[PDB]
Amino acid sequence: IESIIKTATDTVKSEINAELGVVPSLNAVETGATSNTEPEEAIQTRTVINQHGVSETLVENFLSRAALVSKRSFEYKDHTSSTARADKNFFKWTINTRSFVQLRRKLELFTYLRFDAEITILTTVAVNGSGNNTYVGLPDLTLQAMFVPTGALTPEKQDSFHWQSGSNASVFFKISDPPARITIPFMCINSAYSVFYDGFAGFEKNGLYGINPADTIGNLCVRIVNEHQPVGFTVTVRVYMKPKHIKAWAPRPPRTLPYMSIANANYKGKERAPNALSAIIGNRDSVKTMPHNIVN
Amino acid sequence: IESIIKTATDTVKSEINAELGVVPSLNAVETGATSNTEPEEAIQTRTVINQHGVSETLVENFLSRAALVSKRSFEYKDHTSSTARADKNFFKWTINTRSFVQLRRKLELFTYLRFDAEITILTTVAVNGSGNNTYVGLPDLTLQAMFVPTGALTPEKQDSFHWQSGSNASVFFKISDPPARITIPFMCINSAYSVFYDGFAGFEKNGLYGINPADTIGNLCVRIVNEHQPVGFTVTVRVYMKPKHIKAWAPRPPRTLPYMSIANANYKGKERAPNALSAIIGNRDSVKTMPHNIVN
Amino acid sequence: NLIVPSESSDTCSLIGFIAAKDDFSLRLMRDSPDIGQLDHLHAAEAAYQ
Amino acid sequence: SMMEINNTESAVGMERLKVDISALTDVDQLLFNIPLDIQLDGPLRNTLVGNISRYYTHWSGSLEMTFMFCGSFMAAGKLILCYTPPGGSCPTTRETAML
Amino acid sequence: SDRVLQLKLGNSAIVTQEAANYCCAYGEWPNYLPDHEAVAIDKPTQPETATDRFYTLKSVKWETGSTGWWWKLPDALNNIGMFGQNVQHHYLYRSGFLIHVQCNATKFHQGALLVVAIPEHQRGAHNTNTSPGFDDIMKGEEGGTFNHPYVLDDGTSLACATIFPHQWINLRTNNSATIVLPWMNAAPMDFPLRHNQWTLAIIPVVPLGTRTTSSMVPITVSIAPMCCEFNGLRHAIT
Amino acid sequence: SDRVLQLKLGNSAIVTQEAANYCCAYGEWPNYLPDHEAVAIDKPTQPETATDRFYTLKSVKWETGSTGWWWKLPDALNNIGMFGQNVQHHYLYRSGFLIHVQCNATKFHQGALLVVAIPEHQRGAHNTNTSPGFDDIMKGEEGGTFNHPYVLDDGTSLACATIFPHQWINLRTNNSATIVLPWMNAAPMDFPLRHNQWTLAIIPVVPLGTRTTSSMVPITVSIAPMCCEFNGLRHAIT
Amino acid sequence: INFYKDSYAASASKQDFSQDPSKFTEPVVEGLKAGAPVL
Amino acid sequence: INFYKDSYAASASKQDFSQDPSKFTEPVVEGLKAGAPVL
Repeated sequence: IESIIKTATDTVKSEINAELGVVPSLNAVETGATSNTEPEEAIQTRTVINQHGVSETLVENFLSRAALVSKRSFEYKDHTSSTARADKNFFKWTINTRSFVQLRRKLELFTYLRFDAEITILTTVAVNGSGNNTYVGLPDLTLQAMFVPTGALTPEKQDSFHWQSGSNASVFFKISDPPARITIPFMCINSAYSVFYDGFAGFEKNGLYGINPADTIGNLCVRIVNEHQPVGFTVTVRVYMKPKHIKAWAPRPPRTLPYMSIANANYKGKERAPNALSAIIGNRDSVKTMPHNIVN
Repeated sequence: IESIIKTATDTVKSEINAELGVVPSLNAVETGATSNTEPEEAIQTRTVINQHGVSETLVENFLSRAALVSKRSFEYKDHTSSTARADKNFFKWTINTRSFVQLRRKLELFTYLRFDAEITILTTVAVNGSGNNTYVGLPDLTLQAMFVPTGALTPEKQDSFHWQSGSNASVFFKISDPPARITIPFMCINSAYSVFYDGFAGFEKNGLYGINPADTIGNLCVRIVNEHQPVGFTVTVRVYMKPKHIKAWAPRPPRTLPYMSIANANYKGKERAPNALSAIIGNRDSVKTMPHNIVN
Repeated sequence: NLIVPSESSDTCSLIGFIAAKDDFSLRLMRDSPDIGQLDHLHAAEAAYQ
Repeated sequence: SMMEINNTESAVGMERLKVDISALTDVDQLLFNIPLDIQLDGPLRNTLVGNISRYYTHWSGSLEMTFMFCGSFMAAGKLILCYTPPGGSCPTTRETAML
Repeated sequence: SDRVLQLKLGNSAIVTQEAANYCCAYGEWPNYLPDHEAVAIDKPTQPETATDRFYTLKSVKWETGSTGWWWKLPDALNNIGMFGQNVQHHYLYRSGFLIHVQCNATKFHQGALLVVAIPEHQRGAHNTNTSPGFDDIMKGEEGGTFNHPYVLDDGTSLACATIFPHQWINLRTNNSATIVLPWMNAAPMDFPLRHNQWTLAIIPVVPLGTRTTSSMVPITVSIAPMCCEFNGLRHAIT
Repeated sequence: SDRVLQLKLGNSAIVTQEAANYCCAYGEWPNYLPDHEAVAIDKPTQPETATDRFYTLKSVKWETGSTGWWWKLPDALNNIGMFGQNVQHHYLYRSGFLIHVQCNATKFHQGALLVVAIPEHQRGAHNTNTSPGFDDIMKGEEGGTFNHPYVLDDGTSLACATIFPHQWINLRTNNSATIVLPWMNAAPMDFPLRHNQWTLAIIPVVPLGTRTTSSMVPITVSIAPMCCEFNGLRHAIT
Repeated sequence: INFYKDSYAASASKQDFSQDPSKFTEPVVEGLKAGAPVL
Repeated sequence: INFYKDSYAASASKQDFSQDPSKFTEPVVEGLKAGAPVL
């Protein structure tokens, strides 16, 4: 039944029981219900007034933490002789929560999630080695982070006119300023994000499995506004996400085997236990062997 | 008896006393009580209205001061050819209050303590000598301080994935910003920290004596977020602790002999007085010798 | 003892489950040791292309 | 959630999630034991309570262990399950564990 | 309704799904010694859950030629746990008991055990004028076996043993028996090392039989002292 | 009036005709653990008179060069009588203490003993970085002696030891000291075999002296646990 | 402190202490009484 | 000024002026009156 729970439940003292027809310790697992055997019915207890709070396990508290979701390093320099695949003073990132495993596993503890997302961008800069074998100092550069909806037109170069950002939300920030922060609303076309999706997002048979683009927040396009300096630098941008105003539905078995890809739940497991395909828990000598037995 | 004391007690005027059976100046130390002889009963006094405040000796005021608890210097550079024991752009510190003696002695004036801990982190940087015999300037670096519970997984390298900090509290701060500050709650599994512990924290006989890990706040893992510069620097991080919301129980004899270790109360004493094992107070010629006698 | 007739299986299995009661509580959240990575996952780079 | 009591070599996959019991010809024999540390690796780690709790450092409260017998209808037997509070070695005889 | 039963005392609990009610000896329930019947004037110690809990004895094997088994109280419990320690440190003891006898078998097995609590079971020897010795009577936790269960080892009849508090474990019907014993003595308190108020006797009136594959069929006894109190504290003697 | 005192607990009684009041540590009295502070949920056992009684330790001899003696609680009592048995059979223990230290001499003798109960007396070693070992700390009923009573064996001062509950036995004034100790711990209950809440220290601040014919002058310690309760029953471990 | 015009900009909401474990622990149409046999 | 949601984040509390020195100075079961001999 629904009730407001702020502290752990109290224990009431209990006496001897010798009653026919009453077996609180016996249960029927086959029904799918969890055993209702209380400590008062299993042993003789005292009275305990429990003042232990339960607020730290609140779903909001459990998930509302800034977790690293993106890390991208790129060279800030003249990119005339750079390869096509290189990030020429700017990068684009399709936003996802599946690249860093701690937050991914925490989110995947649930089937459905609804939250707004606080986004924090932290920038660091270093002077390139083997480009100029000397140090002069770190410039205070200005960066532009533009939100572009998934599939929409992204900038093709650092000085592209697409950065004019007529309607796209853009944030300009300096390396010397505190990390930039913006709140993105819950943007799913459905009432909740689908953490897991058992289907195909296309009307033909060649669409991606387990991927619902309605659950992709969008694209983040980050550029250095400053034109290049005579010497080269390496700029690393870290994007952190913190869910807030969270609602969660249908908890799931936690991930055990290591993640393989950000696109699927494919599994291989470790070579040996723990967290191997044939053995999740580490082995002991026998079911009669106590691993950390106290011996005096 | 319990009473609210804000100022020192007043003195009342007194007259001559020649009463049989009344000896206020005589006491019995053997009972363990402190003498109750008032100045009014020992001499003839005047009336004095005492307005002297007592607030500066309040336990809260006595202990709620930012005291240095940790100081760690490490090189910020390319650590490819560095030794294993060296701090390669990051360090880990098991939090304790026993390394710097002023705060340690103040805390050890009590048997039990309960407080939240304000933590302030101050960073300084210098250009390495004998590495590059020149000065170019001081970079404005970003540092990450991650709280890791005692015994839990700590990062093994500067760019380790463990720094992603899915659930661990992490603070990012710049050298140019004011010193970072966070409040850690009273985290002991008991109702109070045990400043002294007369026991062993293990169920076998080889556990550490006098160490209760329930009284260890945790581990602080500090890294430079920036990748290394072409030249080397020396970065010094100082951690200061200030107890607050303090409750104190069972005051103790103050430490006299110099501390030897942060792990025990082992003592050796100075070679000679003062604060020597066989003589705490410095010597005088005789019990009839006045050390600083006024002679005119 | 475990006593079965000849027609039944002579070896029988037990399944053990564990749960916490409602007097149970947790404190001092920390990163789970049960998951970790030493490298970027597959297709993580493709999100930047 | 299911305990992995049979966390031994030669027990592969699903076989780790059940404990086999046979007819014995000596009385009061031990069948198995379970360590109760929900922080280290062990039979309780890959459970809902274990997995959620390992996201935290401090824990309090009572636990419940439920055992379902999956033999035939004709199978009969009596077992004894004992929790021993810490301080000494794990009991290896019934007359000690029943205390 | 009357087939399932849970007994919970102290930190111990037993469940049975094939019980047949349970017996309260002479319609009584154990209780502490009241002031109007007390003799010893020192304040007694009442350990409650430390001693009033189920202690399980070593199981014995039901065989084809088994004659029966017996245990004497409090002698069988005199060296077990906190009950044993309290007995060894105190001159005077008083308590009742809750006895639970367990024996299961298949639906193809047959057998009938009389589980009888005999008050003051003064044993006799066979074919001699010499009285039974201390070692013949005082067997401790292991207990003993009947030499001639037909005459209850005392020249009386097994057929008339039903006058005493008792149940039957009939394998086709039930797999456990439960008997509640109050304090039964001429004196309010007694020295626990020299006198035995009760004797639990398990006698196979109908022998164990089957034609399936044979298995070991043990009989297990769990005894919980009740309303334990002790007087006359001194050094342990055992 | 304040010179004679009778202490009666359980079956034990002590009389003194030369007491000097008696000390209640921090103005408190021992009590059972209340429900609003309890943690362990099992029903505790409260042996009352079986454990809350005076146990007398082995006397020690006051000599001219004596440095002092110490005992640790509950370690000194952990193998004595029903208190010891309850400690050995239970994971958790809780109690206070009533300490009575006895030392008499003639009116021609002089001497002064500080009898101080130190909470959490974490001992230190002398002239080494190695922490004291298990055997250095855990001495049982025999107890130990001070290596450097001037610094209380912990780098602090003996002169400031009066901040702790204490009495003095001054031979010209009194022949006994009495201290009442409540439960003193960060946790409501503790494992009695690994942590010691209290340390009784008897330190001869003024050495024994006389010019009459010398006689052995012993010091005797009697400790009565108070409001004993135990949790977590299991097999004895000791 | 929230001076923004959009409600989703607000800080987190850690005040929802309502629980219903029975939707996961006892999802049976016929409730199970304590002591009484389940079957 | 405390806009944080956790009470332990607040500044220090230097308002507790209650004292009871007798728990350290006179921990005797029988109180000692002024002037009257202790013994």
